[PDB]
Amino acid sequence: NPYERGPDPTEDSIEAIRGPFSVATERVSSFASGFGGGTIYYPRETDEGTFGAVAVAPGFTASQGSMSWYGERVASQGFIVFTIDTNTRLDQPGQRGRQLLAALDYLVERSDRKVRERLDPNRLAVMGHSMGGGGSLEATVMRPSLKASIPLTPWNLDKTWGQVQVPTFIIGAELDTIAPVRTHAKPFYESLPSSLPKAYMELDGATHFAPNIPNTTIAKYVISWLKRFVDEDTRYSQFLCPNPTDRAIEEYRSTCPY
Repeated sequence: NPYERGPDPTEDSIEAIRGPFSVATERVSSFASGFGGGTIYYPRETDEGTFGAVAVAPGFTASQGSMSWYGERVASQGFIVFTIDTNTRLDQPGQRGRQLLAALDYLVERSDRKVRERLDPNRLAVMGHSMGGGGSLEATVMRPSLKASIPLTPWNLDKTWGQVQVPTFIIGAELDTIAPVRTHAKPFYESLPSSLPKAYMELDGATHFAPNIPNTTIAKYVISWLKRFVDEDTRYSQFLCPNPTDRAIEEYRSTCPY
């Protein structure tokens, strides 16, 4: 597999705060007109080849909604990670879908050579929080060529996602009152085709902003999902299938084995 990067993984390596790659950053004032800016995190080491990328959207203007902590922690595992600033307000999940794709298109078409020369533009993913998570779903319908989608405590009034063709990992928060798993995350998950590689992980005792605080249970499976699908890296299948049983997990659902 020519997309494999980094040492063979372990339970410890996917839980690591700091992965095997060193990380540099590129600040972007505006990645698309009207859509605001963000921070690009990327692996510095180039001897293993280029990397896939994930755009990461918030769902609030409040600092509580920041997605910054995903940046170094995921990039250091071998990804270009574009965290989208909270400043620009978006009130619809579809807009978040468009914003996610605009951030990816910046990486592919407009980025500085330090980023462009490290990027495989064929291997892109989306991830987002709240309406940004609804946006992750939206983006996969807008662009079926995406390799992976991770809706975090997602919010969307549209409950049907049977046309999604992108491997999708939904993370829910048991006690969430803003995007309750009963009416958002779980219906979204169950509507995804049984033929799609998909998973649902619910965090025991967690509330809506759980994804905005460093969380090892979130990180280890976000990393594993991106590895398995952005890099086609079956070294990471072991962590995804059969269903994880981490103590922090209230429930896990999947279409394992993939």
